[PDB]
Amino acid sequence: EVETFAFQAEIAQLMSLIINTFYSNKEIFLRELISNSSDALDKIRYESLTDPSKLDSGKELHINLIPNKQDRTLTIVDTGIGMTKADLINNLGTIAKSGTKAFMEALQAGADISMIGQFGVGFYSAYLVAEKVTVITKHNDDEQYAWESSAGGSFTVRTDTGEPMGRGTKVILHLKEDQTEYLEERRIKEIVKKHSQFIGYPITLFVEKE
Ligand SMILES: Nc1ncnc2c1ncn2[C@@H]1O[C@H](C(=O)NCCO)[C@@H](O)[C@H]1O
Ligand SMILES: [Mg+2]
Repeated sequence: EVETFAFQAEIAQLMSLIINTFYSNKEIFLRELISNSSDALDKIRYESLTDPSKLDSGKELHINLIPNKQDRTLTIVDTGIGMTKADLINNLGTIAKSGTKAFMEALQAGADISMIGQFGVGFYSAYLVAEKVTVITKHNDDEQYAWESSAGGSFTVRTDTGEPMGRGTKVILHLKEDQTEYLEERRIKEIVKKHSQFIGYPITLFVEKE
């Protein structure tokens, strides 16, 4: 059972800009997704201080980076707080608490796309390198869901079964054909060292089986 939703207009406009603006410094997408994971880990860390049972779904707080050249995917996995179904729909589908409006105004007034994280919309930088993004997520208060969008103004949400996570979020980037550099181990290492070296959780780069 798949539900289809329209992005809020301003989010569709933001996505279109990210997809269509000429901008070569695409590598910042990884910093933005890792920062979102770090925020999610901070949140479950804090909540678990006063309710240790919130870690029954996994004590380890970390980030995994999983390249797969066969599938042309890069996946960013965390064991953070995760998202409920409502969280997915509100947080990824609408302006919500973000600075979407301020960012689009800023770009008209001299800002550039690398500043996207200052405005709380770094997630959408995924579309610098991905033709499709799938978000698998599990919150302690809810079942596992899959959010998906290839932009074009809509996204889908469905329940996700058969491969349960304990808790957290997986952002699966189905890369554009000319963005496969982000599957290369030396490139990923370079970007993590350059932009994410102070993140306060372990970041493990998986090795490919092929
Ligand atoms: N890795 C993640 N884990 C849990 N929640 C996440 C997440 N990445 C993004 N989110 C949620 O979705 C929001 C988000 O990025 N919305 C898109 C920008 O408006 C975050 O503020 C955050 O609430
Ligand atoms: Mg919880």
